[PDB]
Amino acid sequence: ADCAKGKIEFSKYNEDDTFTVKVDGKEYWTSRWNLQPLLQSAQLTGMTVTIKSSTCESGSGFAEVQFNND
Amino acid sequence: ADCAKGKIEFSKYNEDDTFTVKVDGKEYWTSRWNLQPLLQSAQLTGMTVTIKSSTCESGSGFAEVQFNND
Amino acid sequence: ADCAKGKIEFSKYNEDDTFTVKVDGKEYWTSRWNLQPLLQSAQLTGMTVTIKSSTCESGSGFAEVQFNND
Amino acid sequence: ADCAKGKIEFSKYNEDDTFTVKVDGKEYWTSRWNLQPLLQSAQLTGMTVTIKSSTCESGSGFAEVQFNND
Amino acid sequence: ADCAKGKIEFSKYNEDDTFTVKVDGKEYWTSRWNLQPLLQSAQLTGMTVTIKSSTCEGSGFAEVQFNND
Amino acid sequence: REFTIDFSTQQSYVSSLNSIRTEISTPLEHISQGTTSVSVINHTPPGSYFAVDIRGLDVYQARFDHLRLIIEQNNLYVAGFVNTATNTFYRFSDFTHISVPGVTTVSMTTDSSYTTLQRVAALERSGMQISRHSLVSSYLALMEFSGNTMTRDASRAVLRFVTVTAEALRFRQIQREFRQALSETAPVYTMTPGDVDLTLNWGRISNVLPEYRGEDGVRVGRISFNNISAILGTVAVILNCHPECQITGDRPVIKINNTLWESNTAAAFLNRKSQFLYTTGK
Amino acid sequence: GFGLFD
Repeated sequence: ADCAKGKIEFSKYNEDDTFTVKVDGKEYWTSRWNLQPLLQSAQLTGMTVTIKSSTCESGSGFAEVQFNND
Repeated sequence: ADCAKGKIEFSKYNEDDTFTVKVDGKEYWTSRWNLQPLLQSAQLTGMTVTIKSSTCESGSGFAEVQFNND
Repeated sequence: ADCAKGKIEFSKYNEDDTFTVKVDGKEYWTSRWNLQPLLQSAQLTGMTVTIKSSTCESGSGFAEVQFNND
Repeated sequence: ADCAKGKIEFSKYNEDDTFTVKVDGKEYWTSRWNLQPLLQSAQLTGMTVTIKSSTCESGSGFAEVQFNND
Repeated sequence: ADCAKGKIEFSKYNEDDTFTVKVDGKEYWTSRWNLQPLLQSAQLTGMTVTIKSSTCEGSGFAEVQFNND
Repeated sequence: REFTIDFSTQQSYVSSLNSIRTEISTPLEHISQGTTSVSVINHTPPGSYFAVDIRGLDVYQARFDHLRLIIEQNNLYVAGFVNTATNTFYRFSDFTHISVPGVTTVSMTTDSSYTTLQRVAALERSGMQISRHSLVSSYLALMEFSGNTMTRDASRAVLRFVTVTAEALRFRQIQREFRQALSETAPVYTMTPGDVDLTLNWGRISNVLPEYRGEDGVRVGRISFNNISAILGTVAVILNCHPECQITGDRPVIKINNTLWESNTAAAFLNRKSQFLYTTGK
Repeated sequence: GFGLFD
């Protein structure tokens, strides 16, 4: 279920208005653009994050994320 | 009577502009995306969120929220 | 013609896309969206705020707000 | 060369949303909206601001506002 | 092959909607404005950031990596 | 001045470390939990540095005890290392201003920057294993090794030695979580990501601490404190403010909702601008 | 007798 969980420390924004996140050695990409402020806030704020998807294939994209204090 | 109040422990994002929050163990989802960024302020600042509602049954669109502290 | 001065410890987003702010024990309402990304910041920073408007009578809306660090 | 290199005090945001900032006793009016949070973040953290112009009297043209980390 | 890497030790902006950073000895500028909160928040906490452009040899940049190290 | 660190036993190492802080740092009344209390480095003249001999690594008998570390007091940064057997001194390239007269100073190409050390080590700062035999091997390599740069083996040597010295003094977790490594079992220490994050944010944590007034909820960058015990055990030494501390932010600490928020942490994500205009369409 | 703190 949960594709991955933990901390975020690396991610790339591409020329095509897409953003990819590095977690657990598995890059999750998405064209969604309204979550970048949330992602940067969580990354710099020490906010644990985890991404869940029905299909979490190798490098599966990220569109269903949730937070965690610890 | 008040039914949902507490510190957010689970916030979930859906591609259909519906964002869900777990307060008092009750899941309430709001479709109006305008409030999606604002909750982030209470998300990290520990501002406990309390939601007004006519009845305590959950799963309904929530837009009447208050932020306080313990 | 300042209507109110001081600090705000809670603010409402009424369901008709109206945002109301509590200052020195009184509520003033508006509908200017640009305030949410900024006024909420004052809520978490002790940022002194004052209100000027044509009519300060109870329940009157607010359009001009001056922010002072003090 | 630098019209005013000092901490920004505040700005007036009238009903027309005119951003009449004033720093170091000099009042300069601008009509941009995306700089509101950038400048409020500088204000709340004590961040200094430098403004340049050929004519540095209040109410004159402006072409360079910046923040100096050093 | 990096256009620039480090911190925003000093930056500049212009009313023509272009923002730039004085890094690696050059005033690397860009005309876009969809990423303004990202780098400004990054420098606010001093967390490291690197930026690439069309080429990393006076142009605009649109791709940024940010790390907390 | 002259000092010595003993790795022979838990009590010896802990006592030496406490001696170092007591003779270096002054306890803080605002944070003063009886005997245990965090301390602030006492102001020192520029260019000063103390000297510590490495001892207790070889507990079986007196041997492998010809290494000294010279470290400034201004910002608690490793300055240089002296081989007493060869009576020679090596200085970090970035520490050229810091020199030790009376010994054969020798320039070292490598600098003291954390990034350079991690790169030469080519290993993430979290996860290294430090053991007595590995420590002895690194010691012997450095003693026999010399020149103008530290090799990859010298890279492990230097990273392991700096890890057990800088954060060990700065933070109370390493000494607490490294004493067992001296035990009979002697478990091999592993550098956890949380300790890494605490080390990286030493400067801002130290800038935040002075205004602490027994608060409970502290929030500075990736670091958060929810209990007094965690605050006590996180950091034991902080930088000096008089005016190097004030570089970014007029005040770094905000006491709101019985919580101490770092100014940078709040201001970073508090910059949302007009963003709904995109969703309005063409 | 260093307790859990040490």
